[PDB]
Amino acid sequence: TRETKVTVNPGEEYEVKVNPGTRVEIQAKGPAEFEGGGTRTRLNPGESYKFENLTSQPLRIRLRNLSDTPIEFRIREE
Repeated sequence: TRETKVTVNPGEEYEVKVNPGTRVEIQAKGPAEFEGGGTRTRLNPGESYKFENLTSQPLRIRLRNLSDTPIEFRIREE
């Protein structure tokens, strides 16, 4: 288990990698949009998005900054 932190500029995107059998969680410091697993989710400030890789293949979760200012994402990997 580990954590890191990334910053995304308005309009820009960032991918979060998850390994098979593992899961991740992203907490958004502001409005954000997520894509993965064929689904989409948007967060309010303070909220977090969870994803679990139930496949045999590596997956990636899309981050998008919906705000007018740079957004911080707290990235947790389990």
